[PDB]
Amino acid sequence: IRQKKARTILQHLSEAWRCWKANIPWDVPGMPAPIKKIIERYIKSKADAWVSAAHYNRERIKRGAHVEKTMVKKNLGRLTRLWIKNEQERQRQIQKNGPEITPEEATTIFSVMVEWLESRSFSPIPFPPLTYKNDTKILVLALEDLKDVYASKVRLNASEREELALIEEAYDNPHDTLNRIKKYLLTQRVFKP
Amino acid sequence: KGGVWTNVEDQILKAAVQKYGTHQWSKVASLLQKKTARQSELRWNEYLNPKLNFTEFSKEEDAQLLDLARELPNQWRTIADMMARPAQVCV
Amino acid sequence: FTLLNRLLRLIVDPNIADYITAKNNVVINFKDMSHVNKYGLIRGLKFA
Amino acid sequence: RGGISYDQLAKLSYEKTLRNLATQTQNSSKQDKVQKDTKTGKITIADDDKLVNKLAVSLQSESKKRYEARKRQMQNAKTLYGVESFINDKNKQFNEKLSRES
Amino acid sequence: KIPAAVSNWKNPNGYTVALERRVENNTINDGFMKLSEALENADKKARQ
Amino acid sequence: HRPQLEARSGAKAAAYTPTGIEHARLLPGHTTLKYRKSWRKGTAFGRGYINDMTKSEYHQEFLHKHVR
Amino acid sequence: KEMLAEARARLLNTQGKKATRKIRERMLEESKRIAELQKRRELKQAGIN
Amino acid sequence: IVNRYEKLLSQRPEWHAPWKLSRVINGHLGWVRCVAIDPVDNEWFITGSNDTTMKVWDLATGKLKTTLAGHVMTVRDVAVSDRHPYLFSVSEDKTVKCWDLEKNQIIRDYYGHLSGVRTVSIHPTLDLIATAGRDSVIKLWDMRTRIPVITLVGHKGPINQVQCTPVDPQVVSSSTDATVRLWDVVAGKTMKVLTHHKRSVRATALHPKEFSVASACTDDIRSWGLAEGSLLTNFESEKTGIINTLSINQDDVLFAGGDNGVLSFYDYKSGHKYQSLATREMVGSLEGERSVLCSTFDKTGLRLITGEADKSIKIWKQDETATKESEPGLAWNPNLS
RNA sequence: ACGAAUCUCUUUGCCUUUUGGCUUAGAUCAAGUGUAGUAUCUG
RNA sequence: GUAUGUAUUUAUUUUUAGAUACUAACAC
Repeated sequence: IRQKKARTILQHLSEAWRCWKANIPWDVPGMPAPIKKIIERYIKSKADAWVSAAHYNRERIKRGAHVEKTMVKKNLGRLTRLWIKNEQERQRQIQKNGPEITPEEATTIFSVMVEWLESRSFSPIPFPPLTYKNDTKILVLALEDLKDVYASKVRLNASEREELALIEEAYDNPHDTLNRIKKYLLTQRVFKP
Repeated sequence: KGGVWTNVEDQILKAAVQKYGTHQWSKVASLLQKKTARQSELRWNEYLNPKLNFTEFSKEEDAQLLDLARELPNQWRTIADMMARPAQVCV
Repeated sequence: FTLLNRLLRLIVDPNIADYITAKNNVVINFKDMSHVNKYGLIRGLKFA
Repeated sequence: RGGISYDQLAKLSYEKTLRNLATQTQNSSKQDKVQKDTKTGKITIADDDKLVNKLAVSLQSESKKRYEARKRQMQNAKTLYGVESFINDKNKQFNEKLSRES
Repeated sequence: KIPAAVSNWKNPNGYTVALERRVENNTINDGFMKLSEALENADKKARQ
Repeated sequence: HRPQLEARSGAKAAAYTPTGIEHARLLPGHTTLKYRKSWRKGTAFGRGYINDMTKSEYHQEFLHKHVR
Repeated sequence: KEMLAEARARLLNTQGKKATRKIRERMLEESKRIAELQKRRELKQAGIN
Repeated sequence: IVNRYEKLLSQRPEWHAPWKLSRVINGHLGWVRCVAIDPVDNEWFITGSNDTTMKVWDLATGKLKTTLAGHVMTVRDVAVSDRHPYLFSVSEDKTVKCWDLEKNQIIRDYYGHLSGVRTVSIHPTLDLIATAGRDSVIKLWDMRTRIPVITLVGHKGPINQVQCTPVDPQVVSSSTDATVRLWDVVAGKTMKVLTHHKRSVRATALHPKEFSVASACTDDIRSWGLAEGSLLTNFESEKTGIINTLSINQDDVLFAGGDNGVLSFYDYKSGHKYQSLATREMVGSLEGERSVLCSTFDKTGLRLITGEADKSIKIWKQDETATKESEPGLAWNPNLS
């Protein structure tokens, strides 16, 4: 067989590349092993060339000599991909390996901090009981500081439109928004991406 | 204003993911009005996806759970991976 | 984070400490790429 | 179990046509050279007009039969599987290939 | 036999295909369990 | 209506008639060959080639720097 | 029911802007052929060829 | 036909010595596609790469002399000249670049391929070049004036490997249509065709003496007499596929590089395989990356140089102990074909 | 009784209209707005 | 303040109100 399996196998190539950019492992549920050897080979090759082009263009921009308008954008893209790959690598290796610090060093550290915080006779910061004197003020500050990002904008995006909208309601009912806020502080331990 | 999920919209989303794949969400919110990408993708990963585990909890599931929740102070993304479950189900 | 929770326990009530500690474990998304953040600090949080 | 190499298959088809031919001969029994020019090397072979027409009719007939049977598999093929959602015929057919891949 | 190739990214002809054509084992490390334990102990020692 | 499935045989170009345009890079150049012949104590503490691009050391140096 | 009907409409069509255009343009061309043919048949019915 | 099989049991061929691994040289960033050796002094290599460079390694110590950049894409082939101080490199960028070894700078560019050019061979006595690639034609370049003097239409697919010979057929070529053509250039048409290969003929080599060629394919490495164009011999090969390269020592040893990483050495006379090795991949490599892209022998023929897909060059030396104590290889059993 | 042929149906084999490229996922993301030409829904 | 594309054969070859609408180099 040729052409059917031609187009199919080359599609598998492209898909394996995309999955290599995305750091997704790319197993095909079934597929003859030797072909998988080959495609893994070529995609490793293309990967190395791609990375090396990213380094080279970056160190060409650091000197700042005739880089095209787009090459800056594209190079940025390749660098962010690479950086996230380094991150995920570090995290996985921490799972397999286990935490770096060691129990000894950790115990010493915690002891140090405790010794200090007694040396300074420090009181652990309480939780902000309602009827806190400054609650409404600290609200006003925080809400203003979020508001300012929007304020110096000629035109506003919908997500931005939402961000500015949520605060405005916020002004109307501080007491409720405090209830919700502190309720989140207690209940919610799982957050959005 | 932020909406909850009718079975209509939910179904349309499932058929959409079936056609367009996971990664094109902004095309999923094209079909589905009143909703955003982040909302779509968010729900598909959190709830709708069939690969997710919604099931009863064995006597071992609970033991392993309590074990982890004691071992790892609050981190419910990590633990969720350890249990292969959506997080807020685990919490 | 195992350490952070404890060193924040010293300074702050365990509620806020646990909160902050959990807030740093979140799925991070760029386009396709996504990964849980299992280890380091996220410097973009307002209280980072 | 299993596949068949393009040789064995070729042999089998040859045998099949031999049987068919032998049956034409028996039923025909029931109902009842080489010259090369000196000028050019062109060879000429005496032929019976019968059996040549019988040959053409055999080929045409078998082509008709094959075309028809495949056509019926066309018909049933699309009418059998209505389970999953499909936009067009070609989709349904592709997904039946995915059923073959299992 | 080469399987069919079905991608998350592109579906150019508009073929709609089953979710399962679209769509971990290892346990947590030993070292982390020890590290968490020491702190639970250290605080207890600290408390006294 | 996309990709190559083949390449163009030079054989075709071999049968065409020449145009005779004069290019810049075929102007004569290199026209001749060459032939060969107490304070210290009080403190709390203190008293290789992988083949791959991403997991090398230079790379983690690189991204460790340019990403700040 | 409206957005569901519309979803049902978009999910069933993969034609594309160029492809839809070439289908309909081919329809136009075939129509033109049919027209010229039946012209010639009518003029033939009057004897002019 | 048994008579032939008896006549295979009389000969008991040609003892040789085994090979082993002398030296490993890392230092390319990408794969190593091609290798050629200074035909006079044996002082160095020029090695292509998949990173576009070419790195001139010293043969003696393995140190790196210099780097020649200048191609924008991978370099499929490199060939150094005898009579001239020139180095012709050629790549996937559609271009055949000359190199003046004296000043180490590109002298000439030859132009006119439609697409990537995978082979250069330097005609021994004529001051010509022969280039070929996915064009599916062989271009005979006049070295001085950069004029593609002759074009050889022929193979129905890409052309992998090309060689040059002083007498008739002056160009031998091998293509993915699974043929090997023996060309007559003056008339500009095929003198002889050799069709016996079943799939793409991906490698050839000229015997430095006997005036014959060794052709390869997936599983079957044959030989061919030039002149008449007869078959000469076959070589015993079970599946070794894929054979990327061949090289012929002056002692009548025929090397065969595998894509499975196996190094299959043969006697050239017989067809017998006296040794098979397996390379070690590398520290962090993949089991897929173990293969042999190119190879050659020095002018002596007592060393072997193989570029591998693991980004390393390896230098294989012939054992001096050997003899009959325990050399003996697979020991000549001619199975039925 | 089995050998032989035609028609019909089921199972296996063969795949038949059964996803044809690269780049920074190639980039981006909604009430959007007034009026106007023309289609048509009801008493 | 649309590339671009198609066609442009004349001179005679032997036998009752409006709602939902689509769109508009037309008005921020």
